Amino acid sequence: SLALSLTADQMVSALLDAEPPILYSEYDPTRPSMMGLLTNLADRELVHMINWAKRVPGFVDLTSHDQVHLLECAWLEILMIGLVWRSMEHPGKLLFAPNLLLDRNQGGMVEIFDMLLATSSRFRMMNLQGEEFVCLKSIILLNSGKDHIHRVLDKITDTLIHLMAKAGLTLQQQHQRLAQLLLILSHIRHMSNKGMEHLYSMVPSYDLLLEMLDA
Amino acid sequence: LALSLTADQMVSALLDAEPPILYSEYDPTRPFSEASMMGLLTNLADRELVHMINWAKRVPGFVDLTSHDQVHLLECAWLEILMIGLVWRSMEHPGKLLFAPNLLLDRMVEIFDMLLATSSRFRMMNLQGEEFVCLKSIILLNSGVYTFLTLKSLEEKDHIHRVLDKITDTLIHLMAKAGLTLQQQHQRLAQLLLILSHIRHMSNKGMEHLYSMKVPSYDLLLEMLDA
Ligand SMILES: CN(C)CCOc1ccc(C2=C(c3ccc(O)cc3)[C@@H]3C[C@@H](S(=O)(=O)Oc4ccc(Br)cc4)[C@H]2O3)cc1
Ligand SMILES: CN(C)CCOc1ccc(C2=C(c3ccc(O)cc3)[C@@H]3C[C@@H](S(=O)(=O)Oc4ccc(Br)cc4)[C@H]2O3)cc1
Repeated sequence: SLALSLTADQMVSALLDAEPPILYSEYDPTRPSMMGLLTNLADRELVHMINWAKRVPGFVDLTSHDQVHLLECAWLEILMIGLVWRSMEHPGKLLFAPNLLLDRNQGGMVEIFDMLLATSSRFRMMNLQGEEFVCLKSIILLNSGKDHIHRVLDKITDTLIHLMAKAGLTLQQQHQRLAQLLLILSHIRHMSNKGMEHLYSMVPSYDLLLEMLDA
Repeated sequence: LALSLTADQMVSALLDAEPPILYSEYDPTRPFSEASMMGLLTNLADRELVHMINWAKRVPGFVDLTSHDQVHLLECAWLEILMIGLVWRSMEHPGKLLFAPNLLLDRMVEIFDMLLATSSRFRMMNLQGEEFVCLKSIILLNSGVYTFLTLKSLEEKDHIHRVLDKITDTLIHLMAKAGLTLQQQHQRLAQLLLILSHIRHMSNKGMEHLYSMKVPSYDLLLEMLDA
């Protein structure tokens, strides 16, 4: 409701404020296992994601059932785009955590690793902005999982275009960049799908996410 | 040169390059079994793949790439391309999937529903044929582009993004010609491209269940391109 009256600037500021912190993996630096560190990290990241999602404009207007469905579909995509975003300044490496920086040598699992690296390289080449990044995350949340959702998605599109226009991009450059960003989301969906496979080759259930949202 | 075309030239090229609608095996044993229907769909897809290569080679910019890169794009995109074609054919048939004119099926059920929802989505958006062929070309060029390598490889990936930008210009031009406002233009462009992520999802789920007891090799795709 109120999310549909939000301006582009208000949408950006809201998403920037809802942004989760960068968490550390739990290991002792005084000491001389990887999948355990990632699992522990992803579990703590999940808690912050639920609170982030609740602060995404229009999301709370949805029924509790629809909120869970979106999170169930998007959670791995959200984690992955976050990883890719914070790894953007580290070519050839993935920054899972500030104290957990890995290259493909240490790295299902190499296939996904390379796809993650390629996305990070793509973001860096496009000079993806933080304001654009938070918009993409919100898009992933709302799109991966109907009328209200699509109105909000149109708002985020307006927000992206407004950001580009403010940055001095021409009208042609605006829709081109918009297209480039949204097409990357297809690769992110692909990575998540491949990712789920290897997670069933050893995940928050519907009830788990419902209980977290209620809290 | 694909980058020299105009929006109208691009549309005309894509429309002319459209593959034919094929028929599945005539008069199969009905009712179907799980095996017999998969046999029909497999035979149909195999014959469709032939015309897809012919189509792909006529997509502006595609033949400019090395044969190796062309195969890689097809490897990543072929199922997506088959599925969006299916979704397009099924638009005027609510609740049904038109795999072929002689194979219209109503309500692997999960993928069926995802395909129905995508078809209804295209129907609700009033997707145009001109828009459709643009989206299909985008899939071909984009689905495998994020997995390239040298200076030559840098030029290859760079060339693809330019053609992709060109198709974006073409989609926008179609929308502006239709009379849509600039706001409606950016919004509709976004809606169409977000659907491509769903098509990716259905393709991945499709690949999964295909490996589940039920894919064209590099050598096959390469040979057909050379043929
Ligand atoms: C109860 N549940 C919530 C438990 C979930 O536990 C999990 C959940 C996710 C993960 C993984 C990753 C991940 C975790 C947090 C994050 O901020 C970014 C990425 C990356 C992607 C996937 S993958 O396993 O799907 O892909 C990769 C595999 C190996 C490597 Br190296 C890189 C990626 C795997 O590595 C690991 C354990
Ligand atoms: C290249 N060759 C070596 C191998 C090709 O073999 C294949 C290739 C494709 C297919 C399938 C489909 C398909 C075929 C042609 C087409 O124009 C559109 C879709 C649909 C989607 C998938 S699915 O089996 O993954 O999804 C569905 C399942 C059931 C139903 Br009903 C509908 C979809 C399956 O049914 C089956 C066998």
